[PDB]
Amino acid sequence: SPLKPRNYQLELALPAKKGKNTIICAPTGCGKTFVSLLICEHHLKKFPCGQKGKVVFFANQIPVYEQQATVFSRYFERLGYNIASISGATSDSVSVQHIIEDNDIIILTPQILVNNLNNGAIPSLSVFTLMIFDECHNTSKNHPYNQIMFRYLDHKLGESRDPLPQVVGLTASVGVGDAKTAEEAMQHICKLCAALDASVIATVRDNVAELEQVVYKPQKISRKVASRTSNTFKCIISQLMKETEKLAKDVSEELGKLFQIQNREFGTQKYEQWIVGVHKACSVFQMADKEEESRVCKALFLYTSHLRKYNDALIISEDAQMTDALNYLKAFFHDVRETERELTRRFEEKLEELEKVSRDPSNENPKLRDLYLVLQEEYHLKPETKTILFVKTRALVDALKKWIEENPALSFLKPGILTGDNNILIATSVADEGIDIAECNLVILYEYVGNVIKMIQTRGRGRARDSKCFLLTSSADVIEKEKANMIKEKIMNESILRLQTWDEMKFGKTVHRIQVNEKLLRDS
Ligand SMILES: Nc1ncnc2c1ncn2[C@@H]1O[C@H](COP(=O)(O)OP(=O)(O)NP(=O)(O)O)[C@@H](O)[C@H]1O
Repeated sequence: SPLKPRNYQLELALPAKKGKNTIICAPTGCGKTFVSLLICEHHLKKFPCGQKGKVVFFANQIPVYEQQATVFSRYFERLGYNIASISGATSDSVSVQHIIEDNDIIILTPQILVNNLNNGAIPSLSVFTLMIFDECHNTSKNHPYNQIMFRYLDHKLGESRDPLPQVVGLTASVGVGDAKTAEEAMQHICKLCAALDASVIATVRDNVAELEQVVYKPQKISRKVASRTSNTFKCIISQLMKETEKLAKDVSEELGKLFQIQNREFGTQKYEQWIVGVHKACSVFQMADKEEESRVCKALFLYTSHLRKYNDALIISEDAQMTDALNYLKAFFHDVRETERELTRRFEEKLEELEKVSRDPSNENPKLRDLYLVLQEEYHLKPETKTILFVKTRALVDALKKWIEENPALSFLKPGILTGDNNILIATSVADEGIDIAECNLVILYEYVGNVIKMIQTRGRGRARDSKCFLLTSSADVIEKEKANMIKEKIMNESILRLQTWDEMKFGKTVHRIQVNEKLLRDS
């Protein structure tokens, strides 16, 4: 049995079901493909005896193409519709023309259709009754989408009496181009609507709460936070890491080459990725001498295991306390218990100095001080605040929890680790788990870099009472990007709301004037 549509899905689909050329603008994750399934089904059922609709669906990316092809065939083939998909994988050895003739829904990469319009294989877009453009914000410049639309519009603004298909675009963002004001952003959006001959921009307006149970992005308030003026722990550990890398790179010339790779600085997620890469290269490594293959790989796995621990401790020192970074290392080296004994005593030779720098009060992490300031402010204003604190890595979770537990100035916090009484839960990225922030009053992104964090809100408390989100970062770059993106999104949303308020004749005339201008340019 078939999925029940969400209400906001019906809401988005409705204008297209009424036959209007529509741009559906809805967030990543809310299931626009399913909305397009609803539109296509309704569309095809419109036709009376004898008549048959014919839908073309354009995919912009190969992986997405394959997925859509599968979704559409799975859903419609069962109902006895002819469904086909074709891309460059097969286009040069089949008759696109006959595939279009034989099918009710065709999933295509667009260049294929462009090629077959240009050689007359498909003499006219009139053969389609509905065209769906995924990622439709791409209908610009000289993209294949725009090239298809040029023909559609030449036909529309010309003297032919042959009908044109309905056009529906899907996108997560109509975008704003280089607009800085609502005036310019509205112009940009009207030009995209002109490009796709759209008369409606459909967004979720009536069923927002239901949407937000599926995908939700809160407003972020960014705050610049201090960071270390020096890191002696990091200098020492970095030296251990260089020694270790020398040892590792020399195991095998062939695998040695992997250490040539640059843009993998100590104490970063890039370094961790590089390590994953090394383990990967090892997994498929082969020599004729199998015992030696085994020796090389065992060696590399040992060395890299250590490097990974070091890299993690560096990150811990970066965002949290040196002592907890050091404990992380001590725990590892104890737990592992001979290259191993050597590496172990190489670490042990630094222990006294490491302990020294870690115990030095002047090595308190100033970033933690700013985190403290934020926490103290918010709990001072609202003592019953519940908080979710996101950090960069799994090891940082334990380090932050320890910091809170040992800090008498944070006596108001009872920390716990997010599972998937406590007033603050600590977590790192773990997709594709959606976090429900309808619980908490405060979300803190603490120097958070990595995979985006998928959030939902299972209920609303009013916008004033919905959870706050702070982005704490030491990067001026990140703060500037956040600010710019916030402006873009504001002007885009206000522009859309305005356009949605417009009289249909006003909108139609505005769009038509744009289309006339663009065609006049192209024709010359
Ligand atoms: N009404 C629904 N009931 C149950 N599952 C749904 C419904 N709508 C969508 N889904 C599922 O949610 C998943 C969405 O995956 P996704 O890659 O995001 O799809 P998409 O529609 O192509 N792109 P997007 O709009 O960004 O979500 C799919 O597995 C859908 O089947």
